[PDB]
Amino acid sequence: GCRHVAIIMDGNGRWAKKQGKIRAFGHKAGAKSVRRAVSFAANNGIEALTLYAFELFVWALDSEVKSLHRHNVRLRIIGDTSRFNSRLQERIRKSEALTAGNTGLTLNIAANYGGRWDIVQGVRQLAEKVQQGNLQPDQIDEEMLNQHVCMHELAPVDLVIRTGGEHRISNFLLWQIAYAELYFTDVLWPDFDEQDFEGALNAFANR
Amino acid sequence: AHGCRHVAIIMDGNGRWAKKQGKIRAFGHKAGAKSVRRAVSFAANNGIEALTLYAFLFVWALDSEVKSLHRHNVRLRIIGDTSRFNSRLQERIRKSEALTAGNTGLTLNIAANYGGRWDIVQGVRQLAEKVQQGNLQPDQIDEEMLNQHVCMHELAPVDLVIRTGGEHRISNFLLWQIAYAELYFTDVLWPDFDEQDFEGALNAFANR
Ligand SMILES: CCCCCCCCOc1ccc(C(=O)/C=C(\O)C(=O)O)cc1
Ligand SMILES: CCCCCCCCOc1ccc(C(=O)/C=C(\O)C(=O)O)cc1
Repeated sequence: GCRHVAIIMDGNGRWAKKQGKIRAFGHKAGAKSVRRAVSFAANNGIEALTLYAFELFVWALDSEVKSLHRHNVRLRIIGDTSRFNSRLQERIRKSEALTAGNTGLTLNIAANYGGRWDIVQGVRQLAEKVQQGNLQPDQIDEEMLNQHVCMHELAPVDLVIRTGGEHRISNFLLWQIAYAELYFTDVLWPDFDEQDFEGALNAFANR
Repeated sequence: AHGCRHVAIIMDGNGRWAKKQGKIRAFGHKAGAKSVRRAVSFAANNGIEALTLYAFLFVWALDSEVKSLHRHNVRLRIIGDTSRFNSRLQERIRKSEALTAGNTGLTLNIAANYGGRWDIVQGVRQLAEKVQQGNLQPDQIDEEMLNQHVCMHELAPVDLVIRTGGEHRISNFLLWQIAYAELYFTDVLWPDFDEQDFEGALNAFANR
């Protein structure tokens, strides 16, 4: 019954250091874990999967987009990409446009995202409307702010997973997690595998 | 030493506690009120600056505790949407706030008809009002600004959120305010949650 899973993918640095290796090695094992979690969600009928890594990261996704598209995956980047270079912004817009019509798993990749930023960008929009005389203070309600925060078109976030041992949201989704199950595991992101993902889905199923 | 200035607690488990012992709901609420007094005293004696309680006619007959709070030098505040509350419910709240506002010990915030989303929304409305008066430009609105308009912005940031009763969600409780907070869930039911359980959450925040 779990429709939308968000993951705070923490522990790449600590994993690398445990393996006696440099940071980049953790990243490469992190990316393999990303692919495994994406495959697992698409195989198990999850509607939306939202991943928060806790420009270089987005660039690496770029070469995977053709393969996501074949898999009927809809890709979106959420977060403030407005100071990214224009070449990268255009590559992001093209990948989103390429997959926007896909009807399988929606994969949201947070890039320079903050939950408070997300709320503020939606408040800014309402503020522009009030100034234009197009809305009244008294008309702003939860429903309306909801319509201006990221992911408002998707199933509500049902489950948030944080790997890596910390017990904090760290300014990932805030508005969107009002009623979500929160599942924290000490497993580090590169080790987080199908069995760990299923274990989290069980916690939800028990709720 | 523990390092929390501000602890918030989702106090769940009262109903389950009373059921476990074949008692009706009201006996749980009552054990739960005893557990509130205990948590309040414990916070006041362990140098916490602020304790924010979300209970998950509660507020009413609770007037009857305001004199006792005042005698413990606790500053009382109600957060939440009380604007559609009964005549004078609103007045007795205001006088309770006024009476204790000079207190210098623990600040105790009691959520009454509170939701985290509503909290953000009221702050957004204060901001929209100022835009409409021509006082505020949309592009001056940043996080620091909205932060100044949500409940409790003048108190230390929330360091730690405790939720008793075994569920692992926020259930709409502080959403903006808990962006950086430690989250601590215990299966202990609210009426059983005692000083050593509170110590255990604080020491967990200190170690983590
Ligand atoms: C740190 C960057 C991580 C980038 C990983 C992006 C997620 C890609 O996940 C995938 C998941 C599945 C597949 C996959 O199924 C590809 C195919 O089925 C195919 O090419 O025919 C390919 C990629
Ligand atoms: C009805 C909802 C919960 C009721 C408690 C509201 C807050 C009261 O906090 C208190 C904290 C400490 C004390 C206190 O010292 C009480 C006593 O010595 C006593 O009741 O005999 C009393 C109240």
